[PDB]
Amino acid sequence: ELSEAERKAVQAMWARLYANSEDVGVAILVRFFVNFPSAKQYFSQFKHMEDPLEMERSPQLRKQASRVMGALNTVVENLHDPDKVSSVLALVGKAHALKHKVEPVYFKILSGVILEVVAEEFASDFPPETQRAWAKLRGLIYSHVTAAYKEVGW
Amino acid sequence: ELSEAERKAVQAMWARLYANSEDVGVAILVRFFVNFPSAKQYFSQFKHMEDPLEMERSPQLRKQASRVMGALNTVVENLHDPDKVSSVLALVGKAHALKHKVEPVYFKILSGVILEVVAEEFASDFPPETQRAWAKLRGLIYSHVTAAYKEVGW
Ligand code: HEM
Ligand code: HEM
Ligand SMILES: [C-]#N
Ligand SMILES: [C-]#N
Repeated sequence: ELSEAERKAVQAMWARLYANSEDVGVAILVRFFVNFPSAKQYFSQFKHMEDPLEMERSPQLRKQASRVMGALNTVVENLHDPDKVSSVLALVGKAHALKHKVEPVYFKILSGVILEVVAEEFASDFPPETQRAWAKLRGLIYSHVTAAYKEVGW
Repeated sequence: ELSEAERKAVQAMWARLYANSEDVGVAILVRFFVNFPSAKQYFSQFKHMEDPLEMERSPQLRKQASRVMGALNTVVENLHDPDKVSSVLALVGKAHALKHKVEPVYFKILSGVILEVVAEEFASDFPPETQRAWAKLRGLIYSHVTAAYKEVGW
């Protein structure tokens, strides 16, 4: 869990990010699929795409970006309610294990990608205090998602 | 395995990286450790470094960077001799499996990082025919390292 200052520093960041949630989610997923093509495999929509400029344009990927961003949104907006953050990531985890059958490690890879993009987008307003704050939310998603994978028996 | 055209493409690309192997290896390791803090954990000598400027400047992180580029150069310089590269990568696999006790997925994460660092530094000499070529070398490396981990029973 986080403080009130770390929570506020993360939400202020996410405030800007989510202003153009579509164009940010897309930069994230395109980099995820370019730098880790093994991640595409899980996606019947994208598994046959190699051109990154083709991914930027594709409507289904934009539909997928929104979907991730929006779920992340519910987490960031509820960091004050640890019963809410728990319950949301429980659901994301379980569904990714049971329906999507995704190897839990990719959540770690995706996280790092989210850091790289955020670090480029917001270089001039990403001080040490905010980096650590963001590292704390990363660890939070990861250990809640992995407990769901454990709970379901992976 | 790569064709004669794909081999030369990788080599012409690698000749540019390796012209300043220290600087490039350092750039790679630093991003690796920042976006994947859990990779740091493995290194007794770096697990407590947090400031990226502090890393660039440390002689020991420089030395480790020259060790990676050093080994990679031997793979790349020998891409005509597949028994040769098969041997080097298996040696690298078994060492990291048995002596360093590094989990094998970290090799995929590092390559991903190598691709993003190369894209940033050498955009001008990284056209789609080379992107495509480099991606095959990556798949070679990984499956020869996966095989090394399996041969040893991980
Ligand atoms: C921050 C972490 C993540 C969040 C919040 C997230 C969110 C979502 C949401 C909300 C959906 C749609 C609802 C559903 O069917 O479950 C979805 C679908 C999906 N997710 Fe994720 N996701 C995350 C990470 C990942 C990762 C790392 C992968 C593996 C590459 C992945 C693979 C998939 C797949 C294959 C689908 C189905 C897409 C389809 O309908 O074809 N997710 N995700
Ligand atoms: C194919 C890419 C890689 C190459 C060419 C490479 C090369 C090397 C070399 C030459 C050494 C020193 C000699 C030795 O003991 O083998 C070394 C040490 C080491 N490597 Fe790697 N490595 C690679 C990937 C990785 C990855 C992905 C990790 C994950 C964290 C890793 C972790 C380590 C550790 C913990 C050591 C020992 C550190 C020490 O000297 O105290 N390596 N590597
Ligand atoms: C991922 N969606
Ligand atoms: C790895 N050094």
